[PDB]
Amino acid sequence: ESPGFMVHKKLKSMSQSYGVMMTGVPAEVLGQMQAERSIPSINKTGNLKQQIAKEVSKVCHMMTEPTQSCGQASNDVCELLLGKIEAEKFHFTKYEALSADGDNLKNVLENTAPSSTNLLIRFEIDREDPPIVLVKTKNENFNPETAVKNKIYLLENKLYFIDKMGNLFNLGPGKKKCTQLFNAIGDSAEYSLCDPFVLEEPEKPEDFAISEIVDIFNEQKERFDFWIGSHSFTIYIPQTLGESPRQFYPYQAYFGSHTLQDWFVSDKDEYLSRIGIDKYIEKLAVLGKTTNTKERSDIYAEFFSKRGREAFFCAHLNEKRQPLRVKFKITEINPELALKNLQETQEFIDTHPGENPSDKVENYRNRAKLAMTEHLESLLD
Repeated sequence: ESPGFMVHKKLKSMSQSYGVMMTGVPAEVLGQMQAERSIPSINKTGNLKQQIAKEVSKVCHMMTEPTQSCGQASNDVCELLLGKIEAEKFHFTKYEALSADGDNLKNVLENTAPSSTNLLIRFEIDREDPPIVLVKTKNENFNPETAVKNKIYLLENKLYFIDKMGNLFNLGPGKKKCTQLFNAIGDSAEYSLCDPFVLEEPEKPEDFAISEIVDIFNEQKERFDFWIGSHSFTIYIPQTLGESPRQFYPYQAYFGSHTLQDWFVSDKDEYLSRIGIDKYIEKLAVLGKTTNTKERSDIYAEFFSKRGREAFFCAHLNEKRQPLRVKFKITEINPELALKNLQETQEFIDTHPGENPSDKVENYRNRAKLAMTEHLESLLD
C-alpha cells in the first residue's frame, strides 16, 4: 500500500474509533471554552445554580448528538492532512466554480500523475437565497441590529435591504420618495416580492408601489450576494501503486444528521468511491445546473445523506427547491506529514485512561463536563 493510501486508512480507522477526540483539543480546554460560550446566556439576576445546570445539560446533550458541522469536519481533515500552517494558506486560497460539465476539475485531475501525487479537494455547495418579502415599518420600531435578516424594509424615510449577514444596504431613494411609497402601501404585516400577478399584471396602486420597489432592487442586484453556504466536504485522492486504478474518497459531516465518525463507520466513503471520480464530478455538475427540484434533491440526498436515509434526506419539507452551485479548491498532500499529524493525534488519544476507544471517549467527555461546570461556577461565584 502506498503512503498516500495509508493516510486514508488511518484517518478513517481513527475517526471510527475516537470521534470528537480527533480535534486534539484537551478536554479541559474544550470544557472551559464551552463554559465561556454559555456565560452570555445566564441571566445574573436569576437563579445561578439552576441556569448553570441548564447550560451544562444543553452542551453535554450536543456532545452525544450529531452536532458536528460539515465545515468543522472539513477543517479537521485539512488540518490533519496539511498541518496548521499550510491549512491556513489553503483556507485563504480562492474557490473556483465548477464548470458546467465539471471539465475544469476533470482536466486538473487528468493533468496529474496518479502514481506520483496525493490530492485533497475541498468543496463548498451554496444555495441561492434572495429576499422574498418586503416589510413596512415605522422608523420608531426599526432596529437594524435586531430586525430579521434577508428582508427588504420600507420606512417613512429609508428603503433598506438587510442581507444574510446583517449588512444594511440603503437602496437609494430619498426621504420624499420613501414617504410616498410608504403611504402608497397598505397595512399588512409583510408583502411578497415574488407575486407574479402583482409584478406582471399590477392593477392596484399598492401593486405599482411594490413593483417599483422590486425594480429598484433588481436594478442594483450586483451589489449583493444572495448565495449562502449549504454544505462542505472534502475528497482525498491518494497516489496509486503501479498501474492500479485511481480511487477517490469523500469525507463529511452533516449537522443534525451524522458526524464524520458516523460517516466512516457507515463506509459511505467506500460506497461512493465505487462510482468513480468522473461520474461523481458529473453528478456534481448536474447538481449545480439542474432546475428540477426532484433531480436536485435526489443527487443531494444520494451524495450527502446519512447512509440509509437517502430516501428521506431531501423528501417533502426538505426538498432542495433553490438553485445550488458547486465550487472547489485543490492542493497536493505530503503523506509523511499527514501520517505524522495522525500519529501525534493518536499519542494524544493514547494518554487518556480507558481500555477500549469507547472508554477513552467517555473519559474525554467526562473531563470536558467537569471543566465546563467548574469554570462556570468559578466565573459566576
